[PDB]
Amino acid sequence: NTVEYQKNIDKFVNVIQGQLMSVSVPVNTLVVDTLSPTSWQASTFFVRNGSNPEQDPLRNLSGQAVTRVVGGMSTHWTCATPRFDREQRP
Amino acid sequence: FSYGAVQQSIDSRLIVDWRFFGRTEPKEENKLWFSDKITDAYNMPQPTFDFRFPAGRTSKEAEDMMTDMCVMSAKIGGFLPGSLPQFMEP
Amino acid sequence: MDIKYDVVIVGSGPIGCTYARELVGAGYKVAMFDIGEIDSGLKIGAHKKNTVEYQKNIDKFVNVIQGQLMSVSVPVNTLVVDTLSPTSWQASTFFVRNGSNPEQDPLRNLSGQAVTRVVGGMSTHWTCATPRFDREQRPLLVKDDADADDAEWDRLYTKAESYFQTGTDQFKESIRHNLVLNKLTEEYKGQRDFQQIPLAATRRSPTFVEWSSANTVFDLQNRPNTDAPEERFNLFPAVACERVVRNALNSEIESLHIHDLISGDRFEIKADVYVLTAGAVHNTQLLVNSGFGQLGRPNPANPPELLPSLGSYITEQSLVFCQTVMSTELIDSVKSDMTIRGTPGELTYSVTYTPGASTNKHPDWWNEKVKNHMMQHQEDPLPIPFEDPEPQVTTLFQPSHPWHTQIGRDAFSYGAVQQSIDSRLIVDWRFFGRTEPKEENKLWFSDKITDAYNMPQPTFDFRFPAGRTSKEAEDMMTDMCVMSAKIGGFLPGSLPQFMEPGLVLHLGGTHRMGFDEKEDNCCVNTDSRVFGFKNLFLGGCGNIPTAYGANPTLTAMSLAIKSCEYIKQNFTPSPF
Amino acid sequence: MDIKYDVVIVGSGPIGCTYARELVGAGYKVAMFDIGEIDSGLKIGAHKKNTVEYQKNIDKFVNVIQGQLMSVSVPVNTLVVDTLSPTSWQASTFFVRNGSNPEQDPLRNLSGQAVTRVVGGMSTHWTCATPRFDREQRPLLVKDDADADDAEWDRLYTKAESYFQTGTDQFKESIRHNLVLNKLTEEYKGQRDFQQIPLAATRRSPTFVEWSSANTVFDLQNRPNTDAPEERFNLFPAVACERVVRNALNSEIESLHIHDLISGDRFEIKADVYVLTAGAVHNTQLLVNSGFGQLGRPNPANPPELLPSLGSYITEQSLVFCQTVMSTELIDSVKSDMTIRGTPGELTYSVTYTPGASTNKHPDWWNEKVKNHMMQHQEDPLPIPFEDPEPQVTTLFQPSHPWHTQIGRDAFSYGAVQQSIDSRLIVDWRFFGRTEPKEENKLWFSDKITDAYNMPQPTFDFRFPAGRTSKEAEDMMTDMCVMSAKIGGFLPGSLPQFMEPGLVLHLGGTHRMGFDEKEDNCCVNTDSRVFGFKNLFLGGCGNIPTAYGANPTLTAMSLAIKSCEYIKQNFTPSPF
Ligand SMILES: *Cc1cc2c(cc1C)Nc1c([nH]c(=O)[nH]c1=O)N2C[C@H](O)[C@H](O)[C@H](O)COP(=O)(O)OP(=O)(O)OC[C@H]1O[C@@H](n2cnc3c(N)ncnc32)[C@H](O)[C@@H]1O
Ligand SMILES: *Cc1cc2c(cc1C)Nc1c([nH]c(=O)[nH]c1=O)N2C[C@H](O)[C@H](O)[C@H](O)COP(=O)(O)OP(=O)(O)OC[C@H]1O[C@@H](n2cnc3c(N)ncnc32)[C@H](O)[C@@H]1O
Ligand SMILES: *Cc1cc2c(cc1C)Nc1c([nH]c(=O)[nH]c1=O)N2C[C@H](O)[C@H](O)[C@H](O)COP(=O)(O)OP(=O)(O)OC[C@H]1O[C@@H](n2cnc3c(N)ncnc32)[C@H](O)[C@@H]1O
Ligand SMILES: OC[C@H]1O[C@H](O)[C@H](F)[C@@H](O)[C@H]1O
Ligand SMILES: OC[C@H]1O[C@H](O)[C@H](F)[C@@H](O)[C@H]1O
Repeated sequence: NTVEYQKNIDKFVNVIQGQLMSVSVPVNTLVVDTLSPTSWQASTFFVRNGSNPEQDPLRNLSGQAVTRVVGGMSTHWTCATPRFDREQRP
Repeated sequence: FSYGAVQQSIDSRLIVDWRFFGRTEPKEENKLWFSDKITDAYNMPQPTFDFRFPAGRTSKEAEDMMTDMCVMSAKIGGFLPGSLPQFMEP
Repeated sequence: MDIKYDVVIVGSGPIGCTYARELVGAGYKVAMFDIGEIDSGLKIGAHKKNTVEYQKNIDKFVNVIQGQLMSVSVPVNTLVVDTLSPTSWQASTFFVRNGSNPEQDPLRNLSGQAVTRVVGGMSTHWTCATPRFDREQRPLLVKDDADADDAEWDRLYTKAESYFQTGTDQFKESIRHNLVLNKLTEEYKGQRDFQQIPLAATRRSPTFVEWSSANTVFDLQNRPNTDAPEERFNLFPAVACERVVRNALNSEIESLHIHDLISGDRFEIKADVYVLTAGAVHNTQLLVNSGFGQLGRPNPANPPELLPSLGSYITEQSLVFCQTVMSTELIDSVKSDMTIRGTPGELTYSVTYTPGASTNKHPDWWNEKVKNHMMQHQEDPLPIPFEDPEPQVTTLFQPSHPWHTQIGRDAFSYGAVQQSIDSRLIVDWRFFGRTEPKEENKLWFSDKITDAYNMPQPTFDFRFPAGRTSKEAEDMMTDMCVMSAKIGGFLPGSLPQFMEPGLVLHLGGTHRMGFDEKEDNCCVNTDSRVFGFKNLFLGGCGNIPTAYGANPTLTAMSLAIKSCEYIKQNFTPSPF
Repeated sequence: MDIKYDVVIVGSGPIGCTYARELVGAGYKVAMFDIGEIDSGLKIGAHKKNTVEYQKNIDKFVNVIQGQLMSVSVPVNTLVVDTLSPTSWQASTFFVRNGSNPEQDPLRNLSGQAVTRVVGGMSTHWTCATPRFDREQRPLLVKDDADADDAEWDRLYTKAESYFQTGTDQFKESIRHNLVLNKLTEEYKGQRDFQQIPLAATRRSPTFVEWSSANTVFDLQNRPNTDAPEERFNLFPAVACERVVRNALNSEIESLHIHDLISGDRFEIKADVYVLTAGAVHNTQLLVNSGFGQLGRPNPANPPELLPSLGSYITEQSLVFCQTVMSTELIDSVKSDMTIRGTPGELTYSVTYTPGASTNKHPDWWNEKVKNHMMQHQEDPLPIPFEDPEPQVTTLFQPSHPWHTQIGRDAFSYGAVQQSIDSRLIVDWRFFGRTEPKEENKLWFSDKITDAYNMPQPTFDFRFPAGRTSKEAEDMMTDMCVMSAKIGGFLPGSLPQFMEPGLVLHLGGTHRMGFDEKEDNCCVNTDSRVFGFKNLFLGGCGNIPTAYGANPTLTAMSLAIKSCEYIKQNFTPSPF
């Protein structure tokens, strides 16, 4: 709800991304084998960069994230508010 | 909440997005749990997921849902290269 | 090299080779020239995928295809690179760089169109799918008599299928192939028919297929030789054919002008009969360089003298593509006859079936393969044997689904190939649309710009026609989405998409056939003879004047067979 | 195929072919087997880049290279794909998929190592750089007499250069080549020397180079033939050589076991002399499959019986790469002798020079080329002619810069090629480091896992050594940054980087040479004879036991020449 974001709405994705903090990131196993020989080089895929060694990467909700700001996720959300029909509703 | 570098090539007036959202059967085995050793950024038990989309109706519906988006979106225009039909990160 | 031949053939692709097979066989003294060189091994013009190594590493063959597809027309590049160092030489304009074609509008191109200049042409790398066209896609050879027209095509297609060794059962023993084929049959029960793609190929073993090519049609060995002591054939590679010379009457060709690329020398060659099978693009180039049609940017106020339809009414097919990952239901079905006891990896583990058990869903051969894989590779989570061949499935074009389809695993992959997902789970989907011929869709050649061989540069002016062509193309995409979903979800990175215009390499109608030059807007008659000329014949997919979706080569060959009938009936071979 | 030959050679690459040239020539009855097939045209084993089409489209040749580099050892993939549809079959583990090697640690691999199985081996696609090694990079052939050692290498290298037709002036008439060469000479005045890369090649015209290959060394035609009526040679492609058979003494080989890949049959072949030139990887594979060294994961507590250094002390070079965009100063220098009057595109426009003018910075030939380009292409903003050949520049390895360098434009590009920036402005930079031999750096072969030819799967255990190897590699990167800057800024998308370990394909020391098996930790003597064996010889870069930075093939050939001296002095050819 700023005049600037509604004149440049293509930029708002960046606001959303900057307050979605991933819930559970598995241990990374990407091979980087083009480091210079002088650089410190891992022998294992050890727990690095806030990854969660408990998480199976194949049984995750990798895209799950949280927002810690006053107003929560409603400071960035799409504002769609449908009712549930009987079939979806407790 | 765009999911890729946004297109500049094609006029924005021509672009329409399609998001279809499936329902997921509740199953006991699909879990959110918290580590007794690992902690998050606020020194609280680290969240860990053990999740797969259920077999059966959840999965059949999800794939029928993809097909439905293909069929319906075609009534309005062809896919935008770089935003082809896809499932998003769980 | 002689002065004088009975017949000269320009190009050694499978269509050139149809002409050689027929005319060498009928006793003519034949010379064939190709701009490209012999580079397929000792079998000249053969398929490059017929090595033991490529069939053990088929994922690498895409690189062979890419290394001999040379783009037809590349527009001027306008990409901004603004991170050069300040010291580097930096353009002020987007000037004509790197062999781009300044005549080409980037928005009306067939960017994916490419050519192959090697002995055997494109048949040294092609997929080998050879469907017949049904009536709806096919030009008439007989007017006003459909059963007679049908009979003639059946005669010609039967012969063409023998020359190519087309068959429909080389993949019958593949689990994956049958898995897919049977699922689709069952889902479209009473609506559509599925079968193996007709493939020009002979299986040599469970792990090796001898894919057909130009060599299969005609082995391209110089004659006479021991096997053919009364035949006369010479193949001259690395010779660029530049021009056919018209007499003043425009009733006969008098010579073929050639440039020997090794010596640099230019010559002329005399023959009774001239046959141009240089490809849909390069036939048209040679003709335009010879005074047929119009050179340069089209100018409707300056009408061409000869063959005014040349280069117009061009067609190229729309192509949609995706891959899928086999469904869990389908995979579990492969092993539905197995009784499993114990835990894989253990001494007690047992996978069994009964050979003949009435309630078995699969043949014993299939259950044997599955049992053995599962017991011999108890670390592998899939029931499909490692060397199981790929599916080769189609539902052929029909009025209700007016596209051709090829479902399986094509060597010509379009992205870095996936290593993450097991290859046994992957199935490719290609659906091919038909394109209405329209006068305004053109291939033309620059009067100023030249290509790598110093010939007039090819330029496209093409858009998919509005109307049925476009409606069908988009219905075709939807159809692939709907059908592919019956087998499994899309493979991330191979999502449904249209391919670059012309990547498909099914260009037609650049020198099209018809009964009457004026009424049918065409260049050659149903014997493939150029109107007005006694002794000039065109062969190839440029001859096809209709909107077709199936792969055109078998059709083009069938037309060349008919052309060769005319030649044999109208020209006498020299004495030996 | 006969029962019995004088000499059998395993592999048809340029090292196999050195053995054939020497021994066929000396009158031996020779059989040569290759696992791969003839696929280079009628000149068997020749360079695939010697077609008119590839030299008109050299940007496409990378695809030919890629299509015959088959990775040696691919670790198990662990990429997460979590956007599959819920219906697709989805793995629970990262299981052994798609021909990966479960023995391979992904963090101690030569991931870029690959092999080529075609007649002529890697010499059908290689760059053709053939530098000599200076003393610092080179194994001793004479102990305790440096001038004598120098003399012997010079004798052998001179011969090897003739077999390959090495020269240093094929690019002397290139503006770009000279532009670069001269600038570097001037900037490192009195510090370093620059020259043309020595290249195994003969220029045939201003636009065509006949690149050397195995065919150049030996034409690979079966003999006797008309040209060589008293020679005896047979080449058997599509034959996998599996094992050499040792006698019980471990003093002689008694047969070579082979698998004919077309028939599927296995045979044995008897010869007086056995030569293995299968490549640095596959020589070691064949040996290990024959009871030399140790099969399986290394086990220092179970010492091998024979050749305990086999597969250890392996070396592979570090490789750094970038491209640049020619500086504005350099480009303007090309045309510094021209007087320009008027505006390009106009009737008055004039570019002139004086042919001999004392103050001219360039030779008349150069100024003629530049004047003509500028007047004939007044729409082009550059002074460099379109068909100007690429630079081919080096400063060879010296103690003060202990790397080899190649500056110009290599066919083996490493990314989608740029179309945006004019190709005339682009120069590539490759700097090649030397790697200390260390016992712990290993190539070994699985006792369980097999490759595509049912042979023990190759597995690497490699890291660049700490110490000098690593310090030098990083100084080498810095050196490329510093030197390349003298010519122009980096090309976006080709920024300075180390390449994937082993992409360089300069693997050495897998069956290394020395004077004494124990003291020098080696497998073959300075005649390339396997210790203890009367009639088994190894050829190839696996023989090289030192840390070298220059391209190894000419060195390996020089060693094979010396090996063939021994063979000629110690074995009598059968009667004809
Ligand atoms: C991010 C996002 C979210 C939604 C949409 C799209 C985008 C990209 N679109 C959308 C949504 N929902 C709809 O119904 N329709 C739409 O079109 N989005 C989801 C929606 O945004 C959420 O469902 C909604 O906010 C949930 O409300 P809530 O239950 O109030 O929860 P919040 O996460 O918003 O706020 C919680 C709040 O608590 C704080 N916090 C977290 N942990 C603690 C602890 N330990 N102590 C104290 N406070 C805590 C957070 O900081 C947060 O502010
Ligand atoms: C590349 C490709 C092509 C096909 C398939 C897939 C791939 C990736 N798959 C395929 C095809 N067609 C089918 O029916 N089904 C399949 O599954 N492909 C198309 C097919 O490959 C072509 O339709 C067929 O070869 C055409 O045959 P042709 O008319 O004989 O033409 P070619 O292009 O093969 O050969 C022409 C020949 O002429 C030479 N040439 C060109 N210009 C000149 C000049 N001026 N002088 C002398 N010679 C010339 C070429 O060098 C070439 O060899
Ligand atoms: C691919 C590559 C290679 C080189 C350059 C660049 C490119 C991209 N550039 C280059 C090289 N070397 C130089 O000195 N300077 C250059 O500028 N390249 C390396 C060079 O290409 C190799 O060093 C050289 O060929 C090695 O020669 P060789 O020892 O003869 O080995 P090859 O690998 O060429 O040939 C071996 C041969 O044996 C066959 N084979 C393999 N295993 C078997 C079995 N079991 N039985 C039978 N035959 C077997 C292969 O098929 C192969 O043909
Ligand atoms: O990708 C282009 C190719 O796709 C498939 O292999 C077809 F069979 C070919 O005919 C060609 O269209
Ligand atoms: O990229 C790998 C290649 O780079 C260059 O062409 C070298 F000359 C080759 O020897 C090889 O190392």
